[PDB]
Amino acid sequence: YFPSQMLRTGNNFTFSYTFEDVPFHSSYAHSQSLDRLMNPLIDQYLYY
Amino acid sequence: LKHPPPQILIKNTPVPANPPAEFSATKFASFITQYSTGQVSVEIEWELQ
Repeated sequence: YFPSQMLRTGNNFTFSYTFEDVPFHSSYAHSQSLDRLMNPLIDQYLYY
Repeated sequence: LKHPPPQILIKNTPVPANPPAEFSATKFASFITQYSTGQVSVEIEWELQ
């Protein structure tokens, strides 16, 4: 119930599609971690 | 005068003496001791009656 193209030996079918805008896939690993993201040499101005 | 000659303010900018070789956040209090000198000119036009 869908219009479809019919082919015999001499025929061929072609079609092109365009991808939608999508974020690049992150093909890398982080060289730091969330917890270790500060300056190892300096104090903070915050207290706990 | 409602609007007199303004106050002219002058100051020698501080010059930190040699700082520690390791970062310290405490207030800086070591400075090269210095003074300045120069001439100052003031011209005034007065109106006579």
